[PDB]
Formats: sequence, structure tokens, C-alpha cells
Amino acid sequence: AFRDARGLELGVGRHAMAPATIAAVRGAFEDRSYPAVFYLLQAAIHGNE
Amino acid sequence: HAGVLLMAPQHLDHTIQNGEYFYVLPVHALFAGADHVANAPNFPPALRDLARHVPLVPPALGANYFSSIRQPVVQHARESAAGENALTYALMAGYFKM
Amino acid sequence: WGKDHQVLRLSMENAVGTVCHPSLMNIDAAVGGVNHDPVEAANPYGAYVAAPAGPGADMQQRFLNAWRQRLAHGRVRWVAECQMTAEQFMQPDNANLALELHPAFDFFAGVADVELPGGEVPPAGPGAIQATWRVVNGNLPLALCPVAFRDARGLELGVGRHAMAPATIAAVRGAFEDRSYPAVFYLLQAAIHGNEHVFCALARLVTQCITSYWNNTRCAAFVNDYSLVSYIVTYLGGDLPEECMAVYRDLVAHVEALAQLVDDFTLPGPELGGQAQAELNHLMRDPALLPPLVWDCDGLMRHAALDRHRDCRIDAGGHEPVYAAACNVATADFNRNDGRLLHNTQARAADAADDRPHRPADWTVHHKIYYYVLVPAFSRGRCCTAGVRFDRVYATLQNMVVPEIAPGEECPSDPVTDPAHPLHPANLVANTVKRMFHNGRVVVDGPAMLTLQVLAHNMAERTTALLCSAAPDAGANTASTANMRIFDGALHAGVLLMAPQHLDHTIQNGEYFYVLPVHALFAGADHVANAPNFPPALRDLARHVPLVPPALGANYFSSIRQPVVQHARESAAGENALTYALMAGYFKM
Amino acid sequence: HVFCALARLVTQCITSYWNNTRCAAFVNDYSLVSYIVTYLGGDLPEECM
Amino acid sequence: AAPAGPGADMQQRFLNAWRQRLAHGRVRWVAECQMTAEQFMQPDNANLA
Amino acid sequence: YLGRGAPPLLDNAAAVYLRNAVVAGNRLGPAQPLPVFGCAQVPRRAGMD
Amino acid sequence: APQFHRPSTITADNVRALGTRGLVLATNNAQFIMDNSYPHPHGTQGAVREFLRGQAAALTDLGVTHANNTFAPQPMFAGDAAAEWLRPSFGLKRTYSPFVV
Amino acid sequence: LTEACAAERVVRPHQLSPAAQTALLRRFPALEGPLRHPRPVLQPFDIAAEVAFVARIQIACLRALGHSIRAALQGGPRIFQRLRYDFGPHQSEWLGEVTRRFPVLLENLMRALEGTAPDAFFHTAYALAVLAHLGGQLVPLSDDIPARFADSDAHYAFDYYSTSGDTLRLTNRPIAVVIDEQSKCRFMEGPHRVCEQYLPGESYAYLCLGFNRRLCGLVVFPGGFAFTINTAAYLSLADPVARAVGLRFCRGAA
Amino acid sequence: GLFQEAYPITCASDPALLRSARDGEAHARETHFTQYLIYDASPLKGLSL
Amino acid sequence: MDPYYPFDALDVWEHRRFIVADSRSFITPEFPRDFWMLPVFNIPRETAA
Amino acid sequence: WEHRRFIVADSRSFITPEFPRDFWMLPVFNIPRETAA
Repeated sequence: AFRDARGLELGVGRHAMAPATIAAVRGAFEDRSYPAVFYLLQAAIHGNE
Repeated sequence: HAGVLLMAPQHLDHTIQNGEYFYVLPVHALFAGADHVANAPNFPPALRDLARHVPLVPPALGANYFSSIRQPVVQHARESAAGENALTYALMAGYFKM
Repeated sequence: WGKDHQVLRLSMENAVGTVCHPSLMNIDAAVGGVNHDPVEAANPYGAYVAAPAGPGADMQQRFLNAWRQRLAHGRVRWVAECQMTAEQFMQPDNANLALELHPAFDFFAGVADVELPGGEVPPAGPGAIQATWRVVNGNLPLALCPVAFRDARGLELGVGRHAMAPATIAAVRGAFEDRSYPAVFYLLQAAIHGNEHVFCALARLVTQCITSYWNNTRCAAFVNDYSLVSYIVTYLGGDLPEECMAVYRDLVAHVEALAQLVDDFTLPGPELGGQAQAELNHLMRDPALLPPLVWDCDGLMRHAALDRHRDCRIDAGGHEPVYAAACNVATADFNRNDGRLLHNTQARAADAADDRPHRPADWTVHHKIYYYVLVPAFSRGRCCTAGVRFDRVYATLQNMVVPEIAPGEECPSDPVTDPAHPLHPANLVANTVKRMFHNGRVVVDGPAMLTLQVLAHNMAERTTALLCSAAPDAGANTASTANMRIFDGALHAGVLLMAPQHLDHTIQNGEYFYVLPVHALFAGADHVANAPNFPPALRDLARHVPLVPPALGANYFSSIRQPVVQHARESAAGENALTYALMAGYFKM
Repeated sequence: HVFCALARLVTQCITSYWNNTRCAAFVNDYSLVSYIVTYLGGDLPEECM
Repeated sequence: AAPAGPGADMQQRFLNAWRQRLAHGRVRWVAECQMTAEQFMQPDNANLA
Repeated sequence: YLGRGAPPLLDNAAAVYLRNAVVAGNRLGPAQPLPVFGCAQVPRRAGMD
Repeated sequence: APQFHRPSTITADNVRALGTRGLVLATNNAQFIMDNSYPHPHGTQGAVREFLRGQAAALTDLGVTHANNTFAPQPMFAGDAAAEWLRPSFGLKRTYSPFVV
Repeated sequence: LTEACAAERVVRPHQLSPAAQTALLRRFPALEGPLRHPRPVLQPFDIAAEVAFVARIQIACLRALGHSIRAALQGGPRIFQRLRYDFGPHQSEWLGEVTRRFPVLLENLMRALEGTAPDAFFHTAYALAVLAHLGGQLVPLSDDIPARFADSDAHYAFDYYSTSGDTLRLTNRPIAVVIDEQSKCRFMEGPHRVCEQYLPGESYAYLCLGFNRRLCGLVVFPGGFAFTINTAAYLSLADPVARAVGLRFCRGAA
Repeated sequence: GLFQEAYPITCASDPALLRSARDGEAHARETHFTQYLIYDASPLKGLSL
Repeated sequence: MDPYYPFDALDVWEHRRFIVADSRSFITPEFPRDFWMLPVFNIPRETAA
Repeated sequence: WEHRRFIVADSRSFITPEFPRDFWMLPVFNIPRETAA
């Protein structure tokens, strides 16, 4: 909690994420049915713009 | 160099062979999915539970004590109760040098 | 305060040097000193284990008539669910007060001398007062552990950890408790029977059934199987609105949550007596206990291959197990009595399996999470098992009126308009399965031909009452607890019945499914009290007093006893609570 | 027996009454209400089921 | 360890290699279940020195 | 564990794990444990206040 | 034609030649009186066994009449493919619509 | 004996050829026993020849039991009583059941005597009371016999079977109760078994079954209603058969 | 030994709720939600220590 | 179905120190006789032959 | 003291058994010299 405590000091004043972008990102990580075409495109684009 | 971040360890599926395209290869204790490593096809069944709360990394990539980030920064992330907004800065403050 | 203006602290980690000595398991003089001046016949319903006899199909009508006499005789040892606290502490109203002696044990009036895995009707006469062993902390009676105390512990573990959404459980609880529930959903579950290869065969049926039933009731469809829900997660999670799909993915993530609450409370120590650290800590990690529905054979291959294990006695014919690799039409001998359990569950029936499984180690643990915990969190006492007449089931699974389509005609979509649709009233005759797609409105179309070619592929004979016993583990196994027993009854080819529907002659009362209460967790207040041909005298003893047919384990000789199962059909705290609460009730002793 | 004989008539009577009013039809007899919960659980909107 | 072989098998060669000693004793740095004043007391922190 | 009073575990691998697990560093924890006859010889801390 | 009021008539050849469209009506339109002057050689429990191989092997017949309808059976899981040395064996989730106009 | 039966394909060497018998006898002379004895008490050339040695004794005693039970119970009997147990007034209606309950027991006793394994029969009292009598035609094994069993014929030795429910054995120990018209009971002198605390026939839900060195046994029912049986008129054990029996089951006392 | 008795002393479950012991049992907080106090009842009550 | 008896009854006062030429009694239970069930030995499914 | 009823113990007290006449035509009352067991 102490390591989370001073976060609550610094939590003010700066940008906080929207509530919608919290669960959408987190459910995507915990999507066991995440379609694996997306992994190969990430290796296809491979940093090349 | 040419690596890719796997979010969800999906071993509850034999459609792609489990690690067909992508051998798992953990690079740091930040990145050790407990269902990636333990449910690889060639995994010793004598080392199941000790794999669950220890980030098994072969020492060619770095051990715990000579990494720049040790176990406590890892253990904060998986265990703290706070939502990600507070959790962001709470670990962001975990990178000021000594 | 010390001997100053100084503070001091006494934890319960303070209690390390006293409760942890190997004298907690030292009850030799206890059983001896209570044994003289004996007790009379205490009509031992829950104080006796029966070995199984005959098939499971008639096993009730054995035990219905066998305990027709010494059941209305008196009461069972527990009445304390009605007793408030300190009514146990008072000298009246508790003759069993002088029988509560150890925190880790039980002294109860059981049978005298007959060895337990044997016989049906014990010789009522003189009585004996021995032991069993208290397994987890929840077995303490509810005048000593308050009900509100169980929720007190539960909520405060609830913080910091993943929980179910409050909206989504309303879908599940409506689904679990739906009376007019389409009986294909009981039949199509036994069709897949946990076979992954039959699942990805039949994925369009699995697609539309959940899709159709969501419009009737905002509810999940097939949800009494962890394996089946697990398969819906991976192999189906694309072609749905997220609102439906959120229900299943939240369900697994909460089972993901309730799984890793054990090992946050663990210490790294060596492997020990064959068991691991986690197996000695919590009850869900020990593989000698196995869930009530076991479709594969991963469990006994883990369970019977243990140093704890003594004589998993499957008693219709031969007592000891020998198993099947795959199973088909000529292998599912629909009415047999040998005790062979089927391994016909994996995706690769070509790469078959009798000795080497396919599943992870937490797979059955996940089922032990899903069956022993979550379903009682929605039960409140109302759910019970079923023994399957797969001969009756596989008659009517492959029994559909799906007409030939015309050359140039469209796909069957809707039942009431399209005459070529299988659910159309022109295609509705009784005793076919698209009439059973129609008894509960489930839109399933003309491409259902893809089912039957694989319905003919894999099938399962009939269920069997597997009785595995075991010794106390390494860490409780002293020279006075060596002879102790834990009976753990479960069915192989069985299905859970959530909603007991018997005030309806659509399925006549026990045609496909004879009930067989495998445990006090699944003991039908409306299943069993409304059975095939039936005594009215037990109506008192059915409204309470969970009828466990004693081939499947007793009240005192299991891991989970009566104190927790009333706690399930009690306090109205949230789903998030009781999940953690009953889990906290499962910490070993 | 006569309930499932006329069960389509029971279905249309409820929902047509459900179109006019937000009210249940046959609550005057529990033996009837036992049946609609048991038998007509598919062919109703969930708002009145 | 030195970076040995190709990247495809170095973890899989690792689990065969380090199977013996990694199960032998519990490692030092899994003490995250230890609390404060469980640490500063001489038992249960043999690593207090 | 100061005195002998009880039948130990029959799983002798377990009890010797729990032997020193309890008696790691108790102020009332002996070193060089019990002979056949005699006291446990509770150690002496360097100071008492 | 197998007579459904005597158990001494059900064989696998007599039921597989019967379609499942017609086995709906033949079960509900029989005679209620069970007869017991000709028993079964595999037992009466074996007569139910001989009935259900007659239904299960008839499921190929109801499928072959719909062979202009569905698609090729895709390999549902991994491990079912010939060439394995450069690309894996896919597993196709058969959640599609098997229908050919 | 293998290759003379393997090259000749003689599956059992009593089907061995007469020249093929004696030519082996010209080679190895200790085989005159298992080939040329009329009725050897051990069976020649079988695996369970020691086991079939035991199962006969299990059989031959049961007929010595079963034709002796019929002997004292030929017709309608007069058993009146043999022990002293007084009644309360409503306690006689319990024996009103024992009238009705009675004849199903004597089948199921003998069914259970069949129902035991013979390996589990030799730990019971009747299998050692005969050995106390076959040693009298020597101390039998395990020394379960007390020092004073060999004194009188009044020292009997009981087993205990469950009357109601299932008809099952309720002992480990032969419980030797000294018995004195009437005669009251008395124990002998002396890890905890339930039923071993009572007198024979003292209470309900107990069948009591004692035997002697004289091998005149008792069947004691609750209420004094008991009777002797002359099983000594039905034990037909041939001494050369029984002399391989006793030596495997006796112990030479120092 | 003669009375077969044992006296409780000033004790509670929170150092928070131990604060109201230094004013006597007049307004001593007996009970918050679970946090319980038992005031000193002894011959040693009210004394120097 | 009543067993035969020669005599009808007596009533004896028995002093506890004055027991001479001792005798014993018979024990019958407390539950009603519908519970002391029939002697049952069923034939098993498999037989010796 | 102690208070209970009392009947004098004599050897003229008989409990009556009946027989179904087939009781000795049982498989165990009539055993041959060798069994199938």
C-alpha cells in the first residue's frame, strides 16, 4: 500500500486514463480466445512503417 | 531482437500446436506467463508447482540479481489491489536511481 | 501493555509452537476411554459406508427399501443446524455434547465391527464410538463457527482480487434456476460427453443453441460442465455479441481468480510423501479427491497412483480398475457392469490415450473449483446429479426430423414460417429431438446433418459409481491415524441436473436419468423426493436430511460433511462472498 | 392436460395483454401460473416471463 | 550463463540442464509472503544477516 | 517440541521438515535436540532487560 | 420390416435400411402391448444394443442424402495434416454454416 | 519331467507313457511318490496341490458340521434351556420374534461358514478346537488355546456371529467361556474389539457357538436356549490324511 | 490454586482501540465491528502498573 | 408366538450388600422391535461354480 | 435398592421353532464330498 500510497500523491494533476479504456485493454489481455492472426501481422509489420 | 509480446497463454487449444510458430523463451521475470511455461509440450511434470510462483528464465538471458529490475517490482504488479491508474504511477515511481 | 508504558503484540503466528506439534493427531486414549459403557443402535444412516452392489440404475430402490426401517426410527447425530450457539454449551438438548472432543476429529455412534466397504444392511444392535477425521476447517458445526463468521472471512479476502461482475451472475442464476429449460441442453451435453473432437464437430449446434436461448431468457445455456464451458471459451468465442460472451469469459476468469488464492498463501518447501506443498495445504490441490463428473480417466490415473491410495473399489463386477483408450459404437456396451472408465474426451481420438493424458494438472482442479464451489454458490441446496441411460439417450439424440432440401432451395432459418425447417409444426411429431428443439425454443437448422456422422463416431456406455478410498496424507499420518478412511464417491459418465423439473410429464420422472445423489452437495430436495415409485413416509426426512445413498459415501467418511452444506443453503451474502467463503472453508487441518 | 391442448391460446392471450398493459394475465390461479412457468417458457418475451 | 546455441531451444535445453538443483532447495528471493516483524525477528529470516 | 510426548508422523520425511520449521529460532528453542534422558537445555540469550 | 412389439426381430440391417425420418413415426404408432413369447438371444438388454447400432450406422445414410449440402470436413484440431516440417497443422473451428446452394 | 513331457507333448504327467514314466524313474528315483501312489494326501503334479490340501479340510468339516446340525435337529426338538437368564415382563415379546426369526439363521450361519475363505477360517474357534482334538487323537499353532483348555471338557471356546442385519462374524478372538439341568457361565483369565465383553447367549443380536477338546460343541441362543451337538460322531478325518494336517498346524511346546 | 481462577487484564485487538484504556473504563470502547476490548478486572486494577 | 414358561411371576426385593448365591439378568433393547431387522444373507451375483 | 420383575429360572421354559420341511434340503445341509468351490 505504501508503494501505492505515493502514487496517490502523484495521481493528481496528471493524465488519468478513461474508464472505458481500462476494461477494454484488460479484457483483451485476458482474452483466451484472442485470434492469432494478429500475432503474425505484428511480426509482418515488424516495425516497418 | 525480433520478438513479440504474447498476452494470453493459450494452452487450452490444440489448433495451432502449442508453440508452433512461436517458441516461448522468457526474457525476464516481468514476462513469464504461468501457463506459457508450465504448459509447453516438453515440460518436466516434476517441476509444476515450483514453476507457478517462480519466473523460470535460463541464465543466458539474465538472472534475478544482475537484472536492472529485481523481483520486488514484479511482485508489486501482480499483487497490489489498486486500479491501473494509481498502479501506473505507483510502479512508475519505481524507477528512480540510487 | 508490558512492564512499562510499552505496547506488545500477540498474533496467531504466535500460535506456531503449540498447534503444530504432532500431538494434534494423538487420539489413541480418547477412543479407548470413551469405548466402555457402550451406546445403543443409533440407526446408522450417515455412520456407515455401503459397498456398491449391482448397476447404478436401480441402486436407489435398493437403498430406499433397505433404509425404509431405521430412517424413521430416530434422528441423525446432527440436529445442530436448528440449534443456536450456546444451546450446545448447555447441559440439556445436546446428548452429543459429551461426543464433541477434538477440534480435528469426531466421535459419533457408528457400526460395531463390520468392515466398511462391504454389505448393505448393517446389523443394528450394539454400537461403536470411534473416529473419523475432520478434513478441512468448515466441518466444525455451525454453533461453533457462526454463519456470519464465514462471510466475515470471505468478504475480506474478496478485496484485492478478481471477482465476477454483479450483472452477469443474474444471467447465470436465472439459467441455473430456470424451470422451463430446453431438455436438449441436458441431452446435447451427454452427446459431447466432454469429447473435444465431438465438440468441434458440432460447433454450429453449440453456436445457435446459446444464440437462441439468450433471446428467450437473458441467460447462459449449457452451464453445468466446466469442460463444456471451457470449450465454449476457446473454440467458439468469435461469433457472438460480447454481452453474451462476457458471461463465460468472466466465469473462467473468476475460476482463474479463485484458483490462485491458494498459492499466495503458500511457502516454498520441499516435495513431500509424493504430494506437493499445495496438496498438503488446501483440499483442491490433492488429486486423491476427484470431481463428481469425470468424463476422461485423468483423475484415477492421478488418484489411484498415490501413496495415500487404498483400493478404489468400483463394485458392479470387478473391484479394481482397468481402462479404455478410445470408445465408439461397438465399445460403448450401453449396459455393462465391469468398471472400465472411458478416456474418450480429447481432441485427438487418432492419437488416443489410455495411460498418457492430454490435460494440464490444474484441469481437474478447475473442475473441482467449478463443481464443488461455484454450483453450491448458486444451488442454495437445489441441484442434484443424474445417472445416464445412454441407451435411452443415444436413441433420441439421433432422432430428428430434418427434411431434404429442394434442388435450388434456401437454407432453413426460422421454425414457424419456413416449411423446410426442422422445427416447423409440419416437422413436429412427438418423440423426436427437433420436437425437443421445440419444447424449449432453440433455433437449430438444416445443417444439423454434420452432427450425426460424429454422433455415430463416439459414444459412452452408461455411468458407474466409482468409490475411491484413501489414507490420511503425509503430514497427518501418525501411528493412531494410520487406519483412518476417507470415502470419495463419484460417477464417471454422469450429468448434473440443475433444475429438478418433475411437475411436468415431458421427460417422465427418471427416464433418461436416475437421480443418484453422489454427495450431500448434490442432494435433491426436489429430485430425490420426487423419484420413481416411492415411499411417502420419508417425506419428513426428504425436506431436510440430504439423502445420500450409502454406496456413494457417508456423512462422516468424506471430505465434505453436513456443516458446510447447510452453509451453502444459508446466508444470503453475495456470490463473490460464498465463492471465497466455501474456499476458505476448504483449508486442511 | 387441457393446458397444453390450448397452450398456444394461453401464449397469445398473455403477450397481447402484455402489449396493452404492463400486467400479468393469469395470476388468479396458481395452478395456471405453475403451468406457464413450466410449459410456455420459450414463447414469451423475458420482460413478462 | 553465456548465450549458447540458437534461440529456439535454449530454454528447452535449460529445463533439462537445471532440473536437478533448482528443485533441491527453495531459492532465497521467494520471501514475498514474509511480512514485517516476521522478518526482523531472528527465526523465519535466516537471511537476516 | 521441547519435550518428547507423542508418536511422531509416520511420514518421516514430513516431520523432520516440520522439526526445524517450528524450532528455527525460538527463544525457547533448543539447539542439538533431545537425547534419551535429560532436559532440552533452553539456550541463553546474551542479555535480558 | 421389423415388428416393434416383438424384441426378436430387431437387427442392424433392418434399422439401418430405415431412415430416421421414418423412425419417428414407427415408434409412436406401434402396439402398446408388449409380447413375451419370443425372447431375444442377446437378452432384452442386448436387443436395445442391437437397436442402437441400427440407428448409429444409419446416420451415415441420413448424411449421404445430404451430401450436396455441407462442405468438406476441415481438420478441427492440430496434428491432422501431412506436411509438418515447415508449417504447422491447423485446427479449424467449425463454427461456420455448412450449406451449399 | 518338463522335456519328457514337452518333447512328448504330455500336458499332464499322469498322461505320461508307461515307458516314459519308468525311464524317468530309472533316472531320478524320488519321483515314485508323485507317480505311483494310490491316494497321496497331497495331490501329485498341481500348482495348488498345497491349496487343494487345505480346501478339502474346509469341505470335510462343513459336512461334519452340516450332517451334525441335522442330527440334534432331526425332528421337532425339545431344547428347553441350558443357561440362567431371567426376564422382565415385556422382554418375552422379544423372543416372540425369535420364534419367527429362527430358521433363517441356521442356513446363513452355514452360508457364512461357506462364505469365509478357508485361510480366514483357520483363525476361528472351530478350526482350532478340532486341532486341539486332532492333537488328542500336540499344541496347535498361535497358542490361542489357554493353559486350562486341556484340563476338563467344561472349558469350551466360542465364536460370535451377528444375529440381525447381516449374519456376520463379530470376533477376532476365540472367547473361551467356562461352563458349569442348569449351569451358569464363567470367563477365563486374561487391541480392543466391541463384542468381546459379554457372556455367551447373554443378550440379543448375538449368536454364540462354542467347541471343546471333546469336540462336542454348543450353539447358544439368547435366553438359555442351547443344546449340545455330537460332532464327534460326524468328524471323519483319516489319520494318515490328518497327520500331514496336524504337523503343519501344530507347534512343539518346549 | 485455591480459587481455580484467572484474572484478565487490560487488553484489546487494536492499538487504535487500546488508546481508550488511559482514561479508565468510564468511556472505554468495548466493541467496534469485530474489535473487542476487555478492561482490567483483577486485584491489579487501578494500581501503579 | 410366545415361548413357553413353567412359572408365572415373583417380586423380590434385592438388597445391594445382601446378594448371596448370585444370579444374572437378560438384556433387551430400548428401540421398538420393528428396527431389529431380519437376518439377511443374499446370494451374491457370482457363484463358485 | 432396585425394582424390577422376576421369574424363577427353570429348565421347563421352551421357545418353539417351526420348519418349512425343505430346510434340510438346502445346498449346505447336503454337501457332496467335493465342491465346485
